[PDB]
Amino acid sequence: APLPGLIYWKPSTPGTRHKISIDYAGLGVYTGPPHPELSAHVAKTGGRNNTGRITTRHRGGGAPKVVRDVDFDRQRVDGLPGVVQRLEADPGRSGWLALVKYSPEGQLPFYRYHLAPADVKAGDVLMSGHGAAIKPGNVLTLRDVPIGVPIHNIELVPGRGGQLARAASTSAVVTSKQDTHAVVRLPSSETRLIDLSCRATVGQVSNHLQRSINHGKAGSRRNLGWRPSVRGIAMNPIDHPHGGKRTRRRDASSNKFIITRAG
RNA sequence: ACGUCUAUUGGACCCGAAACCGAUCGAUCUAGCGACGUGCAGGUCUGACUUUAAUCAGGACCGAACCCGUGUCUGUUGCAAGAGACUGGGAU
Ligand SMILES: [Mg+2]
Ligand SMILES: [Mg+2]
Ligand SMILES: [Mg+2]
Ligand SMILES: [Mg+2]
Repeated sequence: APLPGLIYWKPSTPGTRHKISIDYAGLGVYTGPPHPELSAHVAKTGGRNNTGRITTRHRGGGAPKVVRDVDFDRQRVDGLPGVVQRLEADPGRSGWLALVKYSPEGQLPFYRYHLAPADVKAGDVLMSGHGAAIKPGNVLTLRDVPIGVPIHNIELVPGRGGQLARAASTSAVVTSKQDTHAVVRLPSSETRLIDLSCRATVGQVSNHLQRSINHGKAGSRRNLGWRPSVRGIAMNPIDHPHGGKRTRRRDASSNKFIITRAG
């Protein structure tokens, strides 16, 4: 079944034989480097902490890391009409961002990066507040969003920004409205109670094609900063003992907010 | 008490381990990572863009610079405490 926005690489040689890549014609305005003041150039880490030893394994190498200042709260852009100039594709996240230009009355116009919902066309105007619309890309309080409409970029403690349901093609659903709790189904089929003063970016995150993508060769996934793994049974007993246990911290403070676990 | 001979504690007739415990120095060899910079002759095939036009992709192919070391032979206090010759593998 050919999806429209995927480049189906022809089997010319092994490696590009079973390779599927996302077309940048579906996202027509990705073209352009990251904005020169919304982005910096930070050194890559390689998986090593401040000591210098490896903490996370199988990481390192690849393209120069560029970091983008994505605004996950939209607190200081409340009540401001922001017209989306273009959509951008960052390699650091599964879902892609959306460049938004805000023109306030007393200040010169500026640009901000926010996560892109499914209904951004590089022409839409986004609005955030108590009185905002129900069209996708609006940030509303959990009280102002309906029951059963998909939402994303959810906060846990108000004023912190959006931390929940923000990967590619993911969304959360509000199913109940307890006065201070508001039971919400997180994308792992887990119900969590999120305070009503928290905010939800209404809509659904883009990059649904993320599941259908296929790096056909080791190099294309190695060039993303992923060094090769090694199986446990391929070693001597000193390195690994080769050749069903729940690991969440029990007696935590967040047991009170969850009704069912990740199903 | 002195002298001699044994005995015990001491390293205790002498020489000889593999060791164990601490805390110095070493990534100028080598393994990984990170920052900056540089290099890849000549051709061949396939796909795409634009064409009055001095553009891109493929862990593509043959092949020098370059990287590695498959087989055989030489060498074995050797030219070399791991080299040489000819075949080889990769070379956007
Ligand atoms: Mg005596
Ligand atoms: Mg040192
Ligand atoms: Mg050769
Ligand atoms: Mg050959």
